[PDB]
Amino acid sequence: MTKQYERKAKGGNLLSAFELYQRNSDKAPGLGEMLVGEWFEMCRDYIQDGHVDESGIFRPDNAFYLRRLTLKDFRRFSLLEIKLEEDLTVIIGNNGKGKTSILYAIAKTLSWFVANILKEGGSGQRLSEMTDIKNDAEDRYSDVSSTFFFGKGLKSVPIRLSRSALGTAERRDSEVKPAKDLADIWRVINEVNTINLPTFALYNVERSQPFNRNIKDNTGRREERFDAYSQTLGGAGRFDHFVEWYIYLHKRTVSDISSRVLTESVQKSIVEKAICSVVPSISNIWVEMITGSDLVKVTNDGHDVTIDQLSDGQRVFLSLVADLARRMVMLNPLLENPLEGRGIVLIDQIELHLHPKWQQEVILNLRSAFPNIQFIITTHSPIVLSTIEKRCIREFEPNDDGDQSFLDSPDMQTKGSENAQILEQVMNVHSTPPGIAESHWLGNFELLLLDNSGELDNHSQVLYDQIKAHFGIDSIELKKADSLIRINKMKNKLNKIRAEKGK
Amino acid sequence: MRELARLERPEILDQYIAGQNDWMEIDQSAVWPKLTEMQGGFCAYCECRLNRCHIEHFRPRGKFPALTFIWNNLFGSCGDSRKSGGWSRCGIYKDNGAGAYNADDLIKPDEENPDDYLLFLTTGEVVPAIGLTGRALKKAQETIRVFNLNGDIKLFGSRRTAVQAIMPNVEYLYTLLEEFDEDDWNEMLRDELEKIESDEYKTALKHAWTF
Amino acid sequence: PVISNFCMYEFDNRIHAACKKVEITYTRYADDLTFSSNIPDVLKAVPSTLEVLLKDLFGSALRLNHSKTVFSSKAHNRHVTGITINNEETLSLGRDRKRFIKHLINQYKYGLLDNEDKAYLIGLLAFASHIEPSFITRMNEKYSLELMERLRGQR
RNA sequence: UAGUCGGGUGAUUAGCCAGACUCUAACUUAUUGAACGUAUU
Ligand SMILES: Nc1ncnc2c1ncn2[C@@H]1O[C@H](COP(=O)(O)OP(=O)(O)O)[C@@H](O)[C@H]1O
Ligand SMILES: [Zn+2]
Repeated sequence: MTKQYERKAKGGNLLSAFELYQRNSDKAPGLGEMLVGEWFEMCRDYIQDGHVDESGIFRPDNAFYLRRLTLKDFRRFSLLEIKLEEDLTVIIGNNGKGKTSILYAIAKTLSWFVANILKEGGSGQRLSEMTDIKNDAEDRYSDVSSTFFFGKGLKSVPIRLSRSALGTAERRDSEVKPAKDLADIWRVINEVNTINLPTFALYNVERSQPFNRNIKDNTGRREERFDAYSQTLGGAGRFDHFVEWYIYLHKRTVSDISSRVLTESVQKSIVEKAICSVVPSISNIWVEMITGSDLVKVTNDGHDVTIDQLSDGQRVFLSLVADLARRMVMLNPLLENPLEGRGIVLIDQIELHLHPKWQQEVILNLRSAFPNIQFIITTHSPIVLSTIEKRCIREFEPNDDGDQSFLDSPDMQTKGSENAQILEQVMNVHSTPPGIAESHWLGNFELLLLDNSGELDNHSQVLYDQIKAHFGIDSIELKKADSLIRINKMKNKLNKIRAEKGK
Repeated sequence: MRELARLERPEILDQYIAGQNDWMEIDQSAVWPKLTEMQGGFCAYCECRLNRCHIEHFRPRGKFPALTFIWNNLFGSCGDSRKSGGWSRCGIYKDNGAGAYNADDLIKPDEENPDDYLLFLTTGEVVPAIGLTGRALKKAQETIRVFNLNGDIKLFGSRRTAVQAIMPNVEYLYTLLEEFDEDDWNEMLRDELEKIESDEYKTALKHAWTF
Repeated sequence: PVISNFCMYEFDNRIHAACKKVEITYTRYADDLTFSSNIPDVLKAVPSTLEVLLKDLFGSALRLNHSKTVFSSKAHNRHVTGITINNEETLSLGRDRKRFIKHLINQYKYGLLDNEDKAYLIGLLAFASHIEPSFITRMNEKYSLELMERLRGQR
């Protein structure tokens, strides 16, 4: 009844406060109001409250992130459970272990939030009945359960996506009501008074397709605020949409002369700063209107070049960063720094097309540009892991058949560690290839010097000459070989001075 | 491996009788103090510091139930099945991974000497000792294969970078034989040897320093 | 209620028998199975046992709610069917509900509590007296015995 | 460090003070029905 809702709402419950607001609103000239001024004000303050911490970053009072994911008979997992971190989660493993499956499930879950933010009662994406159910499952259905956190007033938002296999008489339903309720809160509060909206984005392998400026009549209006949710979880961020939006911003800025200052110029400057700060090679971006087709130009290593002359790796990362910055800017109009808005971003193979030099700073740049975004990322690289804390890593055992219950962190601290150590321990990969016969030569040497008595002979000298010819003088392998030679020549002069006196 | 010396059998082991009483009944907190003095908090098969550890039966209870409550068949091994199965090394690998092995083909660190059956190269790989022929070589190879001393990259890499971490120390100490007299260099060698007792891999480092 | 209690008599019997041997105590409030143990790393193997036993007994008709399987320890909030278990191994209503009751009593002290909320507080204090009797004594100390006597039962 | 527990103060669901805990790990729920507490009786 009314009084239970009032007791919960005054205690901090967001759902009860929104229920009270909607009810009291219903009576337009009756009990309640328009901003119920108690209930609508509490809901909007819940969504909008925050403070700037000591580092100058705005922090929302009630953060939004994904707490837990359960996968039941989904692809290769019989029953898997994940405990994603609030700020960054990195999933690693061999090929075909299910990282892309996890990101796909999370994106399918977030599509319901996006759809119900866009429309009342909108329908999000659903699990496939042809490929998502485990092939050898007995039940012939799959579940994807999730729990979301939106502050102390809304600690759990459970949503379950289910699908029965093709040609099964008994069908399984999806429990998507709480996500609809949270998105209804967001949308209704936004209608009455503009509020900052969360950003949900998925960047699959489906990105990195060629980019030509073929998008003129693209139907949709890129300035319209809710265009930031269009194809946002498809896998390939709409970089053509970003180009149109950027050209629109440039036109509005150059055609112009509450404080007589254009907010389009501020948005353009924020996006420019984000793009220049995150992408290493790109230094400045602008729009050229002479040569009278619109063109976007960037400064690559001091050379002004066009947007379609970028390499695969400076264009894919630029597309990701530009799309994310555009969506964050459009969805956070009330923030001083729109990139400090909240949301969930999924990046599959963050090291894609990137040199090892760029892998050393991609995570740090992404987290500095977007500090309140919950990043859930997969990677195949020890270099990216060396820049990431141990608690953020979820590893797959090298001998998993899908029947593992809970994914875990490695036992070795990866942040600040050498790449060889992370490769050997975390990634379970030999630092030196085992299939190359030249890799066992140092060990095969040692034995020869020990098979004898620490002393060089014909075959050991042949092997040492082979190591000299292959690796070279300055190579470390010859340094260790000659160190072993010198040492064993030394522990034998010692042995000599000892057995002589020991008789 | 390292030689292991025994002590008095714990007084709770004989209170239980094999066959009638199952192993999951016993209290491990009491059998452990006696498996820690002998091992110094290090694995009996790979000499890794025991952060995740469990009681290991050298002869499996499934094949040989008779040796279930016998202080001589008890051991301290790394890994833990109770803390999830992420261990392809040592006792867990012997019971689950390797398979098709004979217990008489594995060296027992309790009684048999591991120094004369195994050699730890400075490259991080353990090979059967030089001159081993017949049953000794077969036992060494079987032990290396079954306990996965060479195998899972975690153990091999950690042991390798542990041995090569002190290679400058070995070079620097041994390059000053002629500079120092016999007694001072001898005492320096002992000082170096007795401070690797607390180090993780007991015998890899020992093989790298000594003679 | 009794039909549902009887339909899980065999499930309760088997679960209790298999669960007391590993030193885990088991209860069920007719929809909500509770397990606890002082031995670490033994509860993680229980949900699989529950699933296989449910398949053995009820087939596919009855199943666990995998989204409602919660592990907890003294590092986190611990509550069983509405009662918070303290870190002092005692039953409690939780800090938040006990501060809510304190606020209600303070409102009644100054006559800011209407009839409906007064009845709600008398009901909640009866429930609190049932669950945590020491809270009644603490409120008697804080808000005087006379005020509590005027609010609560007099005869 | 978080997070959690909650003894006190507090016109009191907030703020603060003292103390304590940490299995990879709570998310507080549902009536009129059933049982429990309480009141009439
Ligand atoms: N329906 C299914 N049943 C069983 N196995 C599946 C099913 N769908 C996918 N898989 C398996 O799951 C893996 C999918 O790979 P993926 O999730 O993309 O992993 P990664 O991120 O490591 O490349 C493959 O090994 C595939 O064989
Ligand atoms: Zn070991």
